[PDB]
This record gives sequence, C-alpha cells and structure tokens, in this order.
Amino acid sequence: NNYDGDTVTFSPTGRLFQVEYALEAIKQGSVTVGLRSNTHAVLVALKRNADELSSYQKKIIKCDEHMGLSLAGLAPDARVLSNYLRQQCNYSSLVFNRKLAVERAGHLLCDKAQKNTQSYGGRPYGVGLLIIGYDKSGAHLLEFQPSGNVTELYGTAIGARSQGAKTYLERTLDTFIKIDGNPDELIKAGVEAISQSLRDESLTVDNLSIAIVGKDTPFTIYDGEAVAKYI
Amino acid sequence: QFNPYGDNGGTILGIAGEDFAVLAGDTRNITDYSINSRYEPKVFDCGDNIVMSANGFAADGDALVKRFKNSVKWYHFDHNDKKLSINSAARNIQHLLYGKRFFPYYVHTIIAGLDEDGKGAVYSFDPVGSYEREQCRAGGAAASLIMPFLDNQVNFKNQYEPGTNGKVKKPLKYLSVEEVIKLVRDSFTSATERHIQVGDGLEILIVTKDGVRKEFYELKRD
Amino acid sequence: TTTLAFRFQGGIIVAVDSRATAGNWVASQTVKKVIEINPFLLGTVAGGAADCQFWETWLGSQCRLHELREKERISVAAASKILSNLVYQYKGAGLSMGTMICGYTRKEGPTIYYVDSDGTRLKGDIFCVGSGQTFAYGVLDSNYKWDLSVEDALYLGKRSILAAAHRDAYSGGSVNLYHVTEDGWIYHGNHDVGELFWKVKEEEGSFNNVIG
Amino acid sequence: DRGVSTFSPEGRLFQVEYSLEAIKLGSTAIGIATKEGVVLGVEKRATSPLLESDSIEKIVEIDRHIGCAMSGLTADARSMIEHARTAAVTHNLYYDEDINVESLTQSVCDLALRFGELMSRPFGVALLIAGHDADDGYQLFHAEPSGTFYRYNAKAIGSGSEGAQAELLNEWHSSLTLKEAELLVLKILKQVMEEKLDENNAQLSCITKQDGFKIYDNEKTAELIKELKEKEAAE
Amino acid sequence: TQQPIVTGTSVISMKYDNGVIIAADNLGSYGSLLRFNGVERLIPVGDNTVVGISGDISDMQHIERLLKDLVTENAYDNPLADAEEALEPSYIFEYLATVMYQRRSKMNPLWNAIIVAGVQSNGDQFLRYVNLLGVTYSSPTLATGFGAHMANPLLRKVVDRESDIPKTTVQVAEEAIVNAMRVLYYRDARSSRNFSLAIIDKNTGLTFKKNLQVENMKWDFAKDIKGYGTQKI
Amino acid sequence: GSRRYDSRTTIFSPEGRLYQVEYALESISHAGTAIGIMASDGIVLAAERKVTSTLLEQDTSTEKLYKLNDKIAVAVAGLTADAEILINTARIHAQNYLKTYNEDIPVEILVRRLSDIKQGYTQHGGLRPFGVSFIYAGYDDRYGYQLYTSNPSGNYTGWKAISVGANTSAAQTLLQMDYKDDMKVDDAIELALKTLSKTTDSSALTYDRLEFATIRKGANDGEVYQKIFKPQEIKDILVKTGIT
Amino acid sequence: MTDRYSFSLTTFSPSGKLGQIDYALTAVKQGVTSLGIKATNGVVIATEKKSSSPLAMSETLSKVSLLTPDIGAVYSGMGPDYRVLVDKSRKVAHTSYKRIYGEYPPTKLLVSEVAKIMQEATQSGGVRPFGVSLLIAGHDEFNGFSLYQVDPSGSYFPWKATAIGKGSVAAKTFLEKRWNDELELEDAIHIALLTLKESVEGEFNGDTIELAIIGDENPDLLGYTGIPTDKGPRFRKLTSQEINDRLEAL
Amino acid sequence: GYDRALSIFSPDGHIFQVEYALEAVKRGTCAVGVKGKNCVVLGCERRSTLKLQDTRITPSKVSKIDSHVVLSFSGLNADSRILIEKARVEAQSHRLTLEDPVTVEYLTRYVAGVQQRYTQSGGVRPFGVSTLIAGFDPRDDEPKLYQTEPSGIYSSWSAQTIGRNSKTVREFLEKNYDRKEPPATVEECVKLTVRSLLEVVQTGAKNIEITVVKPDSDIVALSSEEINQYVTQIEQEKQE
Ligand SMILES: *[B]([O])([O])[C]([C][C]([C])[C])[N]C(=O)[C]([C]C1=[C][C]=[C][C]=[C]1)[N]C(=O)C1=[C]N=[C][C]=N1
Ligand SMILES: [Mg+2]
Repeated sequence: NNYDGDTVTFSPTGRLFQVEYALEAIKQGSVTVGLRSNTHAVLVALKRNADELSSYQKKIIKCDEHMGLSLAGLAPDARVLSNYLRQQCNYSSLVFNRKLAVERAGHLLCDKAQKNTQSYGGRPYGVGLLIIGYDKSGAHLLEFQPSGNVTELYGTAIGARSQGAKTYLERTLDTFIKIDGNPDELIKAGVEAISQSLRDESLTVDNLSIAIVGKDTPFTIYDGEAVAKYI
Repeated sequence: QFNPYGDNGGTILGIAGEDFAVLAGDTRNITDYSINSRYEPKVFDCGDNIVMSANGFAADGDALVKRFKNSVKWYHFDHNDKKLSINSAARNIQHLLYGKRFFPYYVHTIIAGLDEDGKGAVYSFDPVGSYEREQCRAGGAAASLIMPFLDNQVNFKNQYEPGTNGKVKKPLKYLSVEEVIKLVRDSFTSATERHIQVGDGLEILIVTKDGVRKEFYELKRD
Repeated sequence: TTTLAFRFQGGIIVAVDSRATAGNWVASQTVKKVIEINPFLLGTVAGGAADCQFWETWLGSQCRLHELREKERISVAAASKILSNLVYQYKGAGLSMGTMICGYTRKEGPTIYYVDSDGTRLKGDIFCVGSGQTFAYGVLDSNYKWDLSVEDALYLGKRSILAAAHRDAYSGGSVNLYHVTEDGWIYHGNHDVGELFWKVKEEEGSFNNVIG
Repeated sequence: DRGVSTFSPEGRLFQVEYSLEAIKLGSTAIGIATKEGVVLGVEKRATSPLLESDSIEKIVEIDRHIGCAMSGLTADARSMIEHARTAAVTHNLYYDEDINVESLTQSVCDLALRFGELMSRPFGVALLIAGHDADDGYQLFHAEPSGTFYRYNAKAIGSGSEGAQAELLNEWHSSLTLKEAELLVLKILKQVMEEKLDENNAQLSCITKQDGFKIYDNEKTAELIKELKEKEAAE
Repeated sequence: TQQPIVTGTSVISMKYDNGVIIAADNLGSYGSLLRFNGVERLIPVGDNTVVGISGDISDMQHIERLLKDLVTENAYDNPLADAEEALEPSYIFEYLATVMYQRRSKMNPLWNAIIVAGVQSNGDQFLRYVNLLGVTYSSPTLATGFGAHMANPLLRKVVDRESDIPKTTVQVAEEAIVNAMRVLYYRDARSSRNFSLAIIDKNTGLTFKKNLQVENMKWDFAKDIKGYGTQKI
Repeated sequence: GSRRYDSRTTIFSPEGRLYQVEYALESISHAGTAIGIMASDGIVLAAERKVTSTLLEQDTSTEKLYKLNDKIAVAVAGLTADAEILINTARIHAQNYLKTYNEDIPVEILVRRLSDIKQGYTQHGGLRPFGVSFIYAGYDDRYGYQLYTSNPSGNYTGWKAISVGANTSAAQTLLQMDYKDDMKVDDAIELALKTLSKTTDSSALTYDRLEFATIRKGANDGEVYQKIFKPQEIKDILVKTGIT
Repeated sequence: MTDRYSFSLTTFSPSGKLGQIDYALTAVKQGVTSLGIKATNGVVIATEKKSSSPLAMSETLSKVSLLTPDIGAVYSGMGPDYRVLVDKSRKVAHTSYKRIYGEYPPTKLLVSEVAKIMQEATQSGGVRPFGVSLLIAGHDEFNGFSLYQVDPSGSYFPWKATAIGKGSVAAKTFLEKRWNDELELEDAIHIALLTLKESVEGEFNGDTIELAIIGDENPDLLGYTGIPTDKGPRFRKLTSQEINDRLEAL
Repeated sequence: GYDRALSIFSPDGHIFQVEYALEAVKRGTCAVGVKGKNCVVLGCERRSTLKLQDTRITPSKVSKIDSHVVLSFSGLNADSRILIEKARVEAQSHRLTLEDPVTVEYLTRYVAGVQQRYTQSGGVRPFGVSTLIAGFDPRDDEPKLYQTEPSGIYSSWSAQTIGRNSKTVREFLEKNYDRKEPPATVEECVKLTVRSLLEVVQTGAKNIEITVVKPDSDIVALSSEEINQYVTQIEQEKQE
C-alpha cells in the first residue's frame, strides 16, 4: 500500500511487497514441471505463444553439460540468471577442473537474487527457475524463487495452475523416484504431471518442451517432432 | 630479471587431405637439456570436429587451447548450438592471439578439420595472430627440417616427369589417409634423428566426417 | 616484400609478391598480400603480417559500417584516414605496417594512399613498398606512362614484382595482380615466379646474366 | 515519486507497460514471412503535406541479410539500429560469417531492460526484425522494450495492430509467394491507415537470400498498388 | 619481478601400482648458507593429496595458506565435504596451476616449482608438476631442480613408461626414492641429510613420514684418494 | 530512498517554464536596482545598496560592482555570495584567454561563458540555479563599448541602456524616454542617477546607499580606464547633478 | 550506501525565498547575543558564555576563536557548526594563502574564503546551510583594522560596529548612539561591556563573559626572539581578571 | 552524480518532460524555412517587446554551423547555444576525419541524436528547442531543409515553420507553396518567406530577419532596408 514503492521498504507486518509482486509475475507465467529419480532428472515445460502466427516462447536453457533450468516469468531475467550460472559453472571448470555442484549453484543464485532485494534503486528478479543437474552426488532438482529462497526437491512445478501438477507429484512421489535407468518412463511421468495443470488447451508438437540430464546423459533439450513420441 | 617465457620444445604437423585432415605432434616435453615428460599430449580435440595444437611455450599453449575450447562452448550458447566452422574458428583464434599483441602467446598454432564443403582444411598461425589456410604445414622446433620434405613429397615441388626434362611438371595427384600417415611418420622419424627436442612418441589425430580418431606411434627416446 | 600500385589511363594496377620470412627462414610462399576490403577498395600489406591483416580486416568492418550509416560507399580518402588515425593511436607501441589503400569513386576517380605505421599518409600516382621496393621502382619508373593499355600496365606491374622477387632475398613466391576500374577491382591471377621467370627471360630476352 | 524499475501489484514493470502504450500510438508496421522471402511494410504518416515523405525512414538496413521496421517513438530506435549494425559487423569480424537473425535480435533485446537509476527509461519503440540465415532460413522477429522477442510468421505493430493481426490471422498460410505477401501487406496497410494508401505515404521492403535486403522504389510500389486495386475489383 | 631469498631444493616423486610417493628435504637455504634445518616442504591437503614445493620459502608459506584456506572454503555449505565433494588432487593442482600462470602473467611470479601428488576418487594416481612460469606436465616420475637431473634418471630405471606402474610395488618405489635422496645428498650442495617422505596409497591412505635421514653412505674410499695427480703421500 | 526529498530543480512546468529559473528571477526582483548606460565615449554603471545602516563601513564595502579584468566590470543583482562564485570563475576565464591568445578577452566571449555556466545549472546536475543577474560593462577593439545582461536562465542580451533588480519596469520606461544615441558619459551619469532617484523605494537617494562606476576612454590616449567611485566621489557627483 | 543526495536541499520557493537560509537565520536569531566594535587602534569582539550546566567547565568551551595571529572570530547560533567552520577557516588560511604567499591572509580575503564555504553549503548536494552568523575581526598591513559579518547565505558585510543573535535589534540601536570614528580601543571595550550587559539575564562577570581584541602586536605572546620583522600576534583573548577590572570602572 | 530519471513514461504512454519541452518551443519566437529551386531562405521573428536593444551585438537567431550550413531555432535561447556549439564542433571533426564537410542531413542527424540522448539520460531534462537546419551539401546544387524537435525526431521539408503562431504560417505556406514549381529565384523565395511572417509578425520593421543561403558556401543576411522593400511591395500589391 504505502510500503510497496521500492524493495528497500518493510511493511508494518514485516513483508516485502516488491518481492511479493515479483513472485506474482511467476504465477502469471506458463506452467513448467521438474522431477527426478536416482539416475536421471527431467524438466517438462509448457511453452506459451502470443498468437497463431507467433512462435512458442522457449522455456528451457542449458547452463552446462551436466546442468540446466526451466523458467517461468520474465524471460529476460532468466537469461541474466542463466548467464550467471553458465559463468559460475565455467569458472569451476577452468579454475578447479571441477563440475559445479547443483546445491552450490543454488546457493549462488540465492545470494545473487538477495542483493537485489536489500539495495535501493534495483529490483527483484521477476522469474522463478527449476534447476536440474547430475553431479558427484547423483541427480538433483532445485526450485528457485526471486525472494532468494532455493529449495532442493524430488519434484515440483511453478507457473499458472502449477498446484495441479504439484499435487500429482506428491501422490506419485514413491513411484517416479524409483524410475532408475529408464529416461522415457521418467519423462512420461513428467508429461503426465504437467497435464494436470492444463485447461482447454492440450499438449501439441510445438507446444511441449522437454529436457533431461542423467548418469550417462548430457543436458539435452527436446523440441518439435522430438517430443511427438511423448504426446 | 624474470623471464616470463620458456621453450618446451616439441614439433607439430598438419596435412590436409581431399576429404580428411590430420594434425600430428610428438609427445616429448622438455626444458633446456632435460626431459620433463615422454608422454604429454599436445594435440587436442576442441569439439565441432576441430583439432588444435599450440606448440612452443607450453604454458601459453595450454592457456590458448583452454580459451579456444571455451570460445567453442560460448559459441554454442550464444548462437543456438550452431556448429563452429573451421574458417570461423580460425578467425576467432586470430583475435585471441592478437588480443595479446603486446605480450604474445609464444606459440605456433595449427588447427585442422573440414571446411563447409566437406574438404580437408589446415590453418596455420604465427604467435600474434596472422593466419593462412594451407594444404600442408609443420610447426615448432623441427619445422625447418620437416617443411622442405613436405614441399617435395606433398606438393611435388621441383619434381618433373621423366623424358621431358624440366618441361612438364609432376601432376598434383591427391593423397589418401594411408599415404599421408606414412609421410607423417617418416617426417617425425627423420626429425627425431637430427633434432634433440623431438622424440619419445608420436600422436596423430585424424579428422573425417565420421569424427576424430587417434593413432599413437613410438619414437626414439634418446 | 614487394608491393606496388600505380594510377594510369585504365584506372589502377596493384601488384604484390607472396613471400613471408622469419629471419633467413622462408615461412610461406603463398601469402595473400592484397586484401579485398570491398568490391571497390584494395589494401596492400607489408611489414608485420599480423598487424597488417588484423587492422586491414578491421578497416573493412569500419568501411561497411560507414556505408550502412551514410547510405553511400566510403571514399578512398576517408578509408585510408581511418587506418592512418588508428595506427597513429598505437604509435610507439611497435606496430609494423606499410600499406597502399587503392580504390575508385565518382568524386575522387582512381586514388592511391600510402599509409604507414609511423602515421604517414600520402596521396600519389605511383608507390612501391617493402624490402624489395627499390628493385620495383627501377622497372616501374623507366617504363611508366599515363597512356598505358590495361594489358601493358598489368604486365609492367607483374614485371616490376618479378624484378624484385629475383634480387630481393625477402621477396618472391608468386605475383598477385589486381586491376581497379570505374566498376570495381578485377583479379588477374596468381603467377608463380618459378615459372614466370623462365617465361619472361625467354620471351622478353631479359635476364641475359642468368643462364637458362 | 516512485522508482523507475518498480513492479506493479499484478507483477509487471510499470515503465515497460507504459512504453507499450506509446507504441500503440505509433504508425503501423507490418511484416510477413514466407519461404521465398520476408516482406516489411510501414505507414509513413506525414504530419503535413509540406513534409518530404521520402525522408521518413521507418524501414532500415541492419546488414545485407537483415532488415528492420519500427513503430512508436522512432527517435529511440536510432541507438538500437546502431547497436544492431555494430553487433552484425562485429560478429562478421570475429567469426568470418553472417550472424544469425535470432542472435542479432537477442543482442538488441539485451539493451531493452538496461534502464534504472545505463539509460533512464525503456525504449518507446517496437521493432520488426526480418532476415535470413543458412540455419533457420527466412525469419521475422518482434522485439519489444520488455526485453522479450517472439518469432512470427506474420506480425503487425502500431496503431492498427490488433485489427491488422486479425486480418493476418486469416490470410497467412505456409505456401505464400513473395508477390502475394507484398500485396497482402499493402492490402492490410490500406485497411488500417487513416489517409488513402499510395506510393508516397507507404513504403515496402523485402529480404531475399539472393538479392539481400532491399527497400522498394516508389515506382515499384506504385505498380503493386495498381495491381492490388485491379485484383480487388476483379471479384 | 623478484629474486628468491630463502630457498628449498629438490622435490622428487614417482607413481607405483596403488598410489604415489613424494619426498623433499627439510632445508631452507639462504644462498650458500644452510640457514634453516627444520623446514617442512611437503604439505598435505586432506587425506588424499600432498603438495611438494621447492624454490622460495616465503612464497611456499603463502601457497600453504592458500591451500589451508581452500579446505575451509570447500567445507562451506557442503554436507559432503568429507565424502563425495571432498577436495581432489586434480582440483588442488588446477587451482595452483591457475594461480601460478596468472602471477607470471602479471610479471610477479611465485618463485616455486610445485609437484602435486595424490590419489583421485576412483583410485587413479595423480602426479603433476607446475612452476613459476605456469608450465605444467605429468609423468610417471617427476622431480624439481637437481632432482630433475639426478633423481629422474634413477627413478626412470624403475618406471620407464606407463606400463611399468602396475609392476612397481610400494617397497621398490620407496627404496628408489630413498636412494635418490642419498644421491642428492652426495651431489647437491644445497641439500640436507634430514628429509620428509609421504606415501598416498589408495588402500592404506596417507602415510606421512617425518625426520628421515640419509643412511648407508659410502665414504670409506676417500682415505685412499691422495693429492690431485702426482702426489703419493 | 533519497528520491523522496528531491525537489527536481531542472524540470519544465506544464506551460513550458523552468520553475527554479522563474522563482530565482522573483528573488532578483527584490534585490537592489542596478543600472547600466552605454554612451559613445564610455559606459556607466550605477547601483543601489539595499537598506544600509549608519554603522556599515562603506569605503571598504563591495556588494554591487565588481571588476572582472582591466577592461570589463559587472553590476550584481541578487545573492551576493552566488555572484562571487561566478565572478571568480569569470576572472579565471579572462586570464585563461589572455594566457592562450596573448590578447585580452572579448567582452561577449566572457559573457557567453558565464551565461553557459548558468544554463548548465538549469538543464543538469539537480542543483539550484544561481540567483544572480549581471550587467556586464566592458570594452574591446572589435565592438568597442558594450553592455550585456545575463540572468539565472543563462540567456544573455546586448543593451544601450538597461536595468536589473527591483523596479526594472519603472526604470526601463524612464531610460527609454530620456536616452538618445548621440549621448555622452557625463549625460549618461546624470540619467543613471536620475532614474535610480525616482525608482528607489527609499525616501531619498544619498551617497551611502550607492555604488557607482564608469568605463571611459577618458584615459591618456588610446586606452581604457575603469573608475570605481569612492564614497566621497559619489557624494560629489550627486551634488553636481543636483539630486542632493 | 554512497551519498545519494546529489541534489540541492535549498531551493527557491514561488515567492523567491530560499527557505533553508531564512530558517538558518531564524536559528541564528535564537542564538546567544554576540557583538563587535571597531576602534581607531583596534577591534573588540564579545559574547556571553551561556553555560549549559554549572557542573560544566565553561573555560573549555571557546566561543571566541583565533583564526590567524591577527584575525579572530565569534558567533551566534549553533555552536557545533561554528566549531567546524573555525577548523576549516584555520586550514583554508594556510592551504589557499600562507603556503602560497608565505604570509597570513588579510581579513577580507579570509572572510571571503569562509563565506565561500558557507555559500557552498547553501547550493551543494545533500547539505543544509550553516546555522551561524560569524563576526570576524582582524588586522592586516595594507587594510588596517576591520570587522566583518558573515551570514548563512555566504553574504558578508563590513561593519564599524554591530551585533547578532538574541538581542541584536536593541544592541545595534545602543551601538549607533555610542559609536564614533574617534574611539580608542579601551573606549570600545567599555562600550562592548555596556551593550552586552543589556542582553544578559543572570551573572555578569569575567567567568560568564568571553571577550577578545585585535590590537597592538604582542611580542610577549610570540614564543621566540631573534627576528625583528616578527613582532607577535595582534589577537589577544582577555582574561577573566582583565574583564572584571574593567567592570569596576563601568 | 545526479542520476534522477526526469524523462519517464506516464500511464497513457506519454513522456511529459518531452511534451512540456515542445510547449517551450511553442512559446519561442516564430522561425520559418523555405527552399526555392536554387536557394534556401530562413526567416525569423524578433518580438518587438524588447526595444533599446543593441542589434549589432545581440545574438542573431540564425547561426552558421559551417560555411555551407546554417541553423535557426525556436524555444529556449540558452539551450540552443549548447546544440549549436556541439554541432559546430562535430562539423570540424567531420572535416578532420572524413576530409569532407558534413552533409545537411548528417549534421541534422547529429543534432537530433543529441536531443534524443537528453530524453533518456539520467539527471538531465530535454532541450526546449526545435531547430531548422538548412544548407547545401558539398559540390551539390540541390537545396536542403530539415527540422528537429526535443523528442529527437527529424525530417526534411519543402517548407516549414516552428515557434509561436506557427500553426497560422504553416496554414499560409500549405496553400501558397507549390511543389511542382517552387520559388525559381532568390527574390521569389524571400518574398514568400516575408509574406508568411507578415501573417503573424505584427509590424514589418525590425521584427523580421531574413537569411539567404545559396550553393557553394554563399550565405548572406539581409539588412533592414532590403527587407523593408519586400514589406512595402507586398502590401502595395495587397491593396487591390
Ligand atoms: B614482407 O617481407 O614485408 C612480408 C610481408 C608480410 C605480410 C608477410 N613480411 C615478412 O615476411 C615478415 C618479416 C619481414 C621481413 C622483411 C621486412 C619486414 C618484415 N614476416 C612476418 O611478419 C612473419 C609472420 N608470420 C610468420 C613468419 N613471419
Ligand atoms: Mg631426438
């Protein structure tokens, strides 16, 4: 109300409204789903189009051979943050000959987003990210919120109508975690999860976007007729 | 006074075939009259069907290769996983080298691969980024021993056809991968005999449309 | 290195050798010492190989940006001055460049500018640059006229490089010919000195000193 | 007052949303992509008859293989074009090749959100970036001041955009020829323009693989306008 | 640009079937003066790496602090700091190699020759060299300074190429190292009798041996040597 | 943050006026009246000190008339402290020009420089403008005797006769009535004092409430002399013209 | 962090007033009375030592300050602002003058430098004006004795005599009747004590009054001998005893 | 430094500071530009509220940027000096690097670019100035006339006016100026320029300034008497 003019102002109840408004931009964004087993980690994203003549906005970005994320909200902010991850993943490789740990990648994103919430002049990031990766401690899935809060999960979903996919994963928790050494079945579970967040529209060939990373599987994105298999 | 440069010896050789390319280099690494390693890889696969070697001062050589490999990675990120063509790689390397014009990478760089028409390609660089596409190039310590042999046996220089006596040149027939590898091996055996910084082992990287293959051969260890 | 360029009735002739050396070692015989900046501008390179390539390649980017911004091709004067102003910033740092910027425009006609890493910028009708320039000058000055046919002018330029390729130890390899006209430059082939020498000796009756 | 980089309660940047309103007031620009080329057309909209209409430059060349049309506060586009031209040429210098249309567009859109309290406000202009490369072929992009860019088969921006976009919705198909696209741009421009369409108050352009980016002469466009009138009167 | 002041001499090392051995004497020389007799030049990093350093001792102590700090930093927000995400020899080396080349490139080098010896997560032997110029190389045997000239020849008689590594036991390898240390004491004028030796085995872990001495030396034949040619008495 | 407290000194009103410039001019309209009159053989500068006291040391006081160089002088109207900042800048500028070209600075060039500084404060920086209006009286070998004025907007204009400060409307009407082109310095001196005497808000015009100066070619041969009048000299000229 | 107040906090109101300067002058009005009187052979400056507590040692607080050996200052308004001004005034007398010309600045020029500092606080970014009016008395070889007032605006005027602060209106009227151009220093001190008594409520003695003079050179206060051209400071602060002696002949 | 964003968008998509800068131009004295077949003429209004002025030394409304290009304006006078100075520097900088004087289009594009930069830079307000830039390109006999405005947009005009009561004089020019046959001579062009100002000016005495620019750096400013002759001839023909 009077305490939402900038990010440097607490409300009387201890709330940061500019951060909460940035959080709102994610809910307006298109749905995306993340889930993993012990061997693989999968991202499934519902891409959004402006109209029938337009292309479908890309939702998944690669950060390294073993790490990448999906976005929901302001795409340019996701480009800034993904670019930052690319550099951090790359710094770890060049200096330490070491693939960046997914947990540590989340810590870096948290600290970068935080600086924007405490300083005057700047603004919070207007995007949420689902980071997947495979490092020395197996498969991982992270959820990034622009408040700074990063959370390691078995599965999750963000965007509009994401609650439906999140409930599905909460029921399927015991099943999909056990899908080891089988990428196609893990993707199926992800495609079935994101389907719970759909209304009116359904998954078409240029609508769906899938990515995967695993034990002997580099981070690779699937679009177009490559995902027709899973429709 | 601190001298930031050194000489790690060694020698490299690139030859461009009709539908393939090879980049060879000895595996010996030295300082002065001492051997550091008998097997220290010098020719690297940099992705996108490109092989590279930066012979001379190894610290600068490793730095350059590392930075080019990095350049290939960021080329994919920035341009939708587009394949970096050998001609584009060569121009990129010029800017890396000339970037340190006033404190140079003390190396003779050679890259090899295939051009966009699928033909074999070798590009050669000086330390400050001047480059040129060539059919044939030896670089490093024993380059002066090997290049003349290649002018003769690859480009058929000073060779004419019997009976005509200097009138008709020897025709420039193409060389197969088996024929090239023979010339590479003899080049390095000869260089090893007369150059003290060359020896121990020979490692050859062969580039075709199918990918990058490796071959290793022993050299004299004295 | 030997590079020359001269104005005449039929536009400009540009001729260069092909040799590159590191001390007494012949590094290359196949070096492209003419740089195609655009369909109407040529640049000759002499001195430091990297300095000349990098900055003349760079010059073409600046000329392209000019005609995008001004909807009009860059003048030879402006193109040459971009290069000369650039190298002048680096004066003292140790750049080694000797270049001719050759081109044709409506307002200027055929124009040649000598540009130098010391910052020298000179307009002129005839120029020879490189370690073998003096040898080229000898042939060029004794045979030059404004009223030369494209065919005869080309030969003179070719012959002047040959003269230098013979005598100057740091020049040789082959001769690259270019002919610049109202409608742009025209490439006239790579001429190997190993074959061109014996051809010229026999046909022209010159080089009676040498035995063949 | 209030921050320039402030979020609204709905989760949108105020300044970005307000710049979009300025673009709606701008003159109409239409782009149509085909397999034979991409066509760009604009409404010139001269404020007075004494204004020499040929000096109105709302269609612009970025490189030989990339063109650009604008709509909104057209003065803001000049620095965007300069950046685009530099990016295109610089990439050719570093990599000895033409730059991808998407990569060019991405470079332009990186400027968009570099505003705060860098420049003091977002751009008040939308761009239709059309071009061709070897990888993805003929392409049309819509670059906004939000930093977002969508690829389009066809797109209209400016004052008559929603009306024109609805018309492009029906008319566009994947087998359009270049000649058909040219007339289609002229047809839709004539529909949404206040003043009557002619060669002096409307401009055409295209980008083909062979000839590259070309702005059409007023004599060439005049024939296409005359060709349009006859084919509409034909039925 | 500087000059080295207090200096450490040869660091020698070699691979064997299950790991690596590294050794270096306990001397800190001040030119020709054998100033400091209790200097440890082998510095362990975790339980899987040992960094052997020669050259300038003040710069060695700086590097020692960098490694100490590296362990601390790695532990931050790292539940697997003592397990899967523990520091590897390859990580430690690459870090040093980055620093050494950066410092030489600023014309202000760390005046050292460094050998990182250790065992990786998968049981692979790690042995690589780096120096003030940022020059790096790996080999079945590695040595710095006088070791390069005298130790390597002896150690290469044991492991001449890669295929000799599985054939070399820890007893044979240690014996060769200890012998090399004796030879260096005979012939290096800036060496000491006291030295440290470290073994990093993939089965038995890190064994760090301090206060070793060169023994079984041959000097008796000196009594028979008289004059420099013609002298008999 | 800090934005909350920013007055925004460099913005346009809806009408297209610069708020702070307009308000600075209002400030100057309450300042002591200063008059400049240019003649064929010299320039006069007259100015009224504001409600003085009997205990003010007049002979060592200077609030209105300042010397920029040997050829140029200024009359101030507004904040004295602001004026001195600009005066010291102008004095330096004149010396820089003299060092560079080895010639005294042309009057207009100096005036333009100060006017450009004032302009800068109205367009950028976020600072308040200088609440000062100058009357420049000077000479150079190009245009001869020149009168200029500048105000907080950074706009300057040339004059034959001009007033700044208080009652400029009444003052300008009186000058416009009695001024002629063939006028001389002695006549201009009288006009200046007569104008102040009528427009003054004081009961009577006296020597202690005035600063006075002339720039004359009335110097031995082809050269220019600046005369800043002393208290006793102002008293004499007041009797001569018949005001006291 | 960073000082993000790069804009003026003093601005022109619609009426043409600079509010913060007017308000600074209001703060000066509330301040304790101080005055200055110029004689033929000297200058006197004086003020009341308004002690905030009887436990406080009022000797440690110096309202009258030496700026140079021949220049002194006193104030009315906010004491802390005065203290920092004195520090800057002393330093600027060295940096902008003595380290260049090898001699102390004349009164008017030092005043000009002080004025400049106070003007900048009236226009620069992120600052309020100084809430003090200064009375600077001093002497120099070519201008002789002088007395200057300096206001929060940076404006400064030379005075024969004046007063500032609480009861300045009444005090200035009192001085107008008593002042003439033939006053000796002792006569000015006598008038200063009379004028100051009117504005003081409580105790009136050497311990509650601070008074200094710019007069003859004091070779006893120089601290060294051997240089004829150095004759000692003209500034002298009167002692508690020296004030009381003149209060008996009052 | 002062970094405050003064020029910003409003809910209806307007930048008020740029629009209020146009209102300052609306307040400024009228300026007019008319191009003939082989010449361009720049007319300017001088408000007669200011008498007792010294017309020798008073800044003239038309300013030379180079020997072949001129610039007049409407709006804030102090702001116009900053644009003129920058333009003059750029004109010499262009001659230095390109070895050729600026085209009228290029100089306009530069001035317009500066104005634009001030509409999205922190801590600065836009220029309260619109300019008319006229002249002839080097070795070219085609007349050039361009206009700029605070927003940074610029365009070429056969004839154009700016400033106060510009709406009226634009109305006059729109009916009187024929594109197919523009003022063939210098006389005809000056006459049409004076006529257009007489719709607004008030008195035709010292209130009208005229500057004629011809090819090959041939620029001249008309005197009071020369202009007065045009004023006399126009009104005598009107009495019919
Ligand atoms: B020419 O002789 O100037 C020639 C032209 C250049 C473009 C190849 N220069 C060189 O051959 C120089 C050496 C040199 C010799 C004589 C005069 C001036 C310079 N060589 C190189 O620049 C060079 C580059 N890479 C490898 C070896 N040499
Ligand atoms: Mg050998």
